[PDB]
Amino acid sequence: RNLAALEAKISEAKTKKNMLQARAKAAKANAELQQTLGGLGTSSATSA
Amino acid sequence: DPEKVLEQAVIDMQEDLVQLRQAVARTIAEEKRTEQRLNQDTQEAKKWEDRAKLALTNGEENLAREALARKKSLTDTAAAYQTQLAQQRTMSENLRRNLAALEAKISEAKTKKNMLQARAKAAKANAELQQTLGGLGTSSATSAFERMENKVLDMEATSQAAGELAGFGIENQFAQLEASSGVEDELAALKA
Repeated sequence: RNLAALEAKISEAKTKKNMLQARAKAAKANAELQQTLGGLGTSSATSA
Repeated sequence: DPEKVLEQAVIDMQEDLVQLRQAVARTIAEEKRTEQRLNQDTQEAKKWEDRAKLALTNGEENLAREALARKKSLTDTAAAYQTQLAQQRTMSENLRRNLAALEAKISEAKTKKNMLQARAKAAKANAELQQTLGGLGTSSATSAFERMENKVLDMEATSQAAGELAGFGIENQFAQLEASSGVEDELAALKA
């Protein structure tokens, strides 16, 4: 019974962390795309 | 270690049961030898009685009484060896009963300790399995999740910093884009 509970805890913890890491990486990638789409070189164009 | 001490006690008991086997075997030989002595003394007592019968047949009562005095000495010596033998018989049975009790005590003590050691080892093995099934790495997993949560809070703080900064003209440009989309819908209605 301890082994069955241990395997369940390991499996759930591993898969939950893996999908959380994947979604966190996707979320920060989208945030950097929106930030870089905002942060255009408008001051350099204005200086020209 | 108590397991090494009780194993040494069982080894010492193997030496003791060999010493008691020797003491029994010696006592068995002493009873058999004193039986042999009294048996041959009583056969010599018969020879001296027959020597007396020969003397009486010849009329020599002097030699007959002398031969009967050898008979008396031999039968009294055989009675002394029977008395000595009675002490050997009781000692032989005492050592026999002590050996039977000793072997029973050794056998029971050895097997009871062996099964107690086996059950104690199985019990502590199960206790360590239940302890290790409880004692999982949950603090290390939580520390990894806390590092990811700190990076999520950095993205929330970055989103708050962008949200306070990003007040721009572009919202009025989106109202002009929606007006231009309305002109394309009016051109579509004209085409229809």
